[PDB]
Amino acid sequence: LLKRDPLNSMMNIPAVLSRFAGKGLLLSENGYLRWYVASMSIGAVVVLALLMVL
Amino acid sequence: MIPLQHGLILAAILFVLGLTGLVIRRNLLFMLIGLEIMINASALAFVVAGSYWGQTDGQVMYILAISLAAAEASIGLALLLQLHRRRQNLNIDSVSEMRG
Amino acid sequence: MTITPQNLIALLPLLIVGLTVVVVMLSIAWRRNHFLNATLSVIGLNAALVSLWFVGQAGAMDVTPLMRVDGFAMLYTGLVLLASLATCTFAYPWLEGYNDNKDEFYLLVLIAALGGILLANANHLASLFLGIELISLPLFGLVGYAFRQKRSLEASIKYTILSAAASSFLLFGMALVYAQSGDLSFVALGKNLGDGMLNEPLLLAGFGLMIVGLGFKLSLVPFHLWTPDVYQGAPAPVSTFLATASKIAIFGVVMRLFLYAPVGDSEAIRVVLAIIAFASIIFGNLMALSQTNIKRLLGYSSISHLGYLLVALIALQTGEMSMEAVGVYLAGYLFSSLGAFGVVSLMSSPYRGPDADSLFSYRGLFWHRPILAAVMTVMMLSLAGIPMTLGFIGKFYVLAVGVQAHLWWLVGAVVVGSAIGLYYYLRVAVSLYLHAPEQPSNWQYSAGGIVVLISALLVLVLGVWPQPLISIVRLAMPLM
Amino acid sequence: MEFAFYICGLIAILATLRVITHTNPVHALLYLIISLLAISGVFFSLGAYFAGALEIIVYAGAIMVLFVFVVMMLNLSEIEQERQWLKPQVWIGPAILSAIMLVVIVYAILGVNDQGIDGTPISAKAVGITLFGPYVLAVELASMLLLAGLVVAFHVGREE
Amino acid sequence: STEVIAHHWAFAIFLIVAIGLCCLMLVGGWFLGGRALRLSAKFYLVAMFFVIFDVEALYLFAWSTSIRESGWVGFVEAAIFIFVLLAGLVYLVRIGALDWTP
Ligand SMILES: CCCCCCCCCCCCCCCCCC(=O)OC[C@H](COP(=O)(O)OCCN)OC(=O)CCCCCCCCCCCCCCCCC
Ligand SMILES: CCCCCCCCCCCCCCCCCCCC
Ligand SMILES: CCCCCCCCCCCCCCCCCCCC
Repeated sequence: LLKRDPLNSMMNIPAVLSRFAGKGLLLSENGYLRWYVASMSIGAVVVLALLMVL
Repeated sequence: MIPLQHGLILAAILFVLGLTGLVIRRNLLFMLIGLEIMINASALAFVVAGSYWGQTDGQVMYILAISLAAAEASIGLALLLQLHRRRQNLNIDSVSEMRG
Repeated sequence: MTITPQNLIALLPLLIVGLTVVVVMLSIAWRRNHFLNATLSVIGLNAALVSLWFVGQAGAMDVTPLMRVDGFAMLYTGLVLLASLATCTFAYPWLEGYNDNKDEFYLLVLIAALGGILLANANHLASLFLGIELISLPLFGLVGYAFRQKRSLEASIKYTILSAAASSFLLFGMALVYAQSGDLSFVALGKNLGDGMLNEPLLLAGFGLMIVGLGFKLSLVPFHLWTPDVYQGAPAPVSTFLATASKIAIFGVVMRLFLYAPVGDSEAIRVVLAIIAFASIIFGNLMALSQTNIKRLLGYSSISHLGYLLVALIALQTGEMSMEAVGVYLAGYLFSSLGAFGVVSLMSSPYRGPDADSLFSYRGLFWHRPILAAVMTVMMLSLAGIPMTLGFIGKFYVLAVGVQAHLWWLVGAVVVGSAIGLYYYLRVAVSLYLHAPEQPSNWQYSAGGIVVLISALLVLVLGVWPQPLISIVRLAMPLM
Repeated sequence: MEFAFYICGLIAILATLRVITHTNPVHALLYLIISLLAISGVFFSLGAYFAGALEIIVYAGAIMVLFVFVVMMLNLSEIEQERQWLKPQVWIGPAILSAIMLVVIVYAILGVNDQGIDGTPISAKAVGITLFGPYVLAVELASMLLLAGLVVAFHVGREE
Repeated sequence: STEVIAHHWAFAIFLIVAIGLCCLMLVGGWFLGGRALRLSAKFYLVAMFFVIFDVEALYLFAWSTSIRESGWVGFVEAAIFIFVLLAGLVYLVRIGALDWTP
């Protein structure tokens, strides 16, 4: 049961999570200029709302 | 007896209208038009702020704003001319090759 | 106010770079000579760099209601001038293969360096705005200098549109800030507020819009999506300048703004900047995990390193060594990025036509370019924060500043992002030292090689012995 | 002076709304010129006489002239045959985002101290005094910025 | 004041009567009477040069109305501004940017 070294895989789980998160984040880099402007305006909305709340 | 709030509200309305025109339009010419609207709205906001405080600083910043606006309009229209010369269309979604 | 001759002495790099712009202009008007115009540009930049000594002997005080010249401004002017000189040195062999006019490149580099000096000496919202535009618009020209190439034109269009949008956002922010405070000087932003009413809604909104513009300019999340595309599409010396000098000057003027403005101590702005720094570090490291191309990898690297810088900036009001940390980190980041982008520029030079690919192919570089591979792997170890390198000294400074101010979320972010950076930087290094299936001769190419070699030597020497850099950064202390 | 300010602001808002929703580029530029004239009227109502004069002279007399020149150059072409921006699946999202940002900015505006803009006319003499006084380097480096834009636009906008 | 509001009303009446005159002229013209290529980039270049030098002209417009109040140092500053303007103009002439002929 232990010959696959389960603790090694459990500690390799963060590497898999980092790979999945990087692949998910790279979907934002689609290369569309209109999406870049939209993301800048979305970030402006988020920054303004966070400053208004706090 | 003209409120500063009303002038800033008008400038904000024009700014978000220019931003909406910049986002929703795929034509690069309308994107440049929207950019001109946003920078003119920011310059109007500076003029309103300078007129509220009775200072010439708002008009000085307006002058700097329109110097920037003229120069970026020139650069953006040259880029638009090159894009129309080498692509024969102004669809900004077509130029999306580098990604990821 | 009036301008004294001592004020003109304190404005010596500005006047020298502007006179160099005029002289290079008239030399191009006389006769298009690539070598003579490049020589005049580098002579003017070196003259400004050595006139920094006369600026230091002048003193530290207020040249304008707009500029304040202090040791901070001297250090940032020196970093900007060094980056511009390295950009010209890398640009000459790349422009040797350029078939259109080559002389406009150095004029644009000179105007961008002038904007960097403006941002270094800026003490006013007008100066901040004009310095940002004076940096960005020559960058509009330089990013699409090879506009016949499809990727360079695409990067120019993206950078121009997004930077005009960010300039409008920033300008609206200064408009709201001026409507609140009534003064455009840095020291008078939120000065009229009192009794714990520092979080004025209009002032916070204007500072938020300025944060949007500057966070575009600093490649901070979520205004970061332009960075790998513009870095990849631009020419490699342009990518060198855009990675080093623009980031350094804009972060220096942001440091001045948050140091001088009483509203820089606001809790809400601090939390917003902490969120931006956390997301910037994590996102910039995560997106560079699977990047085959070196330019996009360096763009995500720039995002993460600016996140570390932002972490150092958040503790500006808490620790007095935050300016020390920012200066040491920026010197290390400047030299590492100069080395990496100079290796890319030297292996991308001369410009092999607009219709051909500009792919790097760093695999097996040691077996035909051993010194370039050694410099490039030194820079990749330096950007990872590995000891014996100056990037480690900067990251140690960032960690010390975060620990002193109890920014534990940011400290954990730096550790996690450092591990992810270790992965992809070591991947680049071993790919350099692997084997490749398949795949100069002038003194300017050798000059670029010398520049990247002294950059690597500086990184190693100041990694094992950083105390001279610490002393020269401690000498760069501003007005209180 | 109040009535002129409000009617010019209303005309500018309506003209900008017609600009960002139109199809014909020349018509959009014409409503943009109308909006610039309206914002110049706003400037004149607030006592910023030099700013309104430059708004008609430079913004509505040079920059939009350049836009009109480029539009005539293009002879504008798969634009009116698409009309994609008026389909709601394209424009509802960004309109919602802009409305949210406008609401946040307006809420920040409404919480400020207002003594009212008196509209005292600020002449171009005072603007020229402060332009070559406290803002010397602004003028010089703005000349350099215009030079940078000139060089960049000449380098890009050629034909060879 | 009464004089300034009289001048404001005179200017308003001037504008309204001029607009009404030309509109009524066009209306009378319409009513009366029975019924029965790729341009060269030099246009963009000259318009762009006009825009840039018109902004520089606006800076000189602001300077010219307050020359006495600026003193000799204002003259030196504007001389530097005009020298940079003329260096840019010489640069444009010498590279054939302002030469319409080839
Ligand atoms: C994935 C890897 C990265 C992991 C994340 C990065 C590190 C996270 C560290 C979290 C620290 C949480 C601290 C919680 C309490 C903070 C507020 C407080 O009460 O602080 C106490 C004290 C300040 O109050 P003072 O009056 O100065 O008292 C002097 C104390 N002798 O505070 C002090 O004097 C200084 C307190 C310092 C506490 C230790 C910080 C570093 C500890 C080692 C690393 C974290 C633990 C090991 C790894 C965990 C799992 C990853
Ligand atoms: C830790 C700080 C940096 C230390 C130096 C890093 C390496 C720099 C380059 C030195 C020369 C490398 C030579 C490698 C030869 C590999 C041969 C492999 C044969 C299979
Ligand atoms: C072919 C590719 C086209 C890409 C077009 C991208 C358009 C982006 C539009 C974004 C709309 C956002 C709407 C609001 C979202 C919720 C509010 C912001 C987040 C809290």
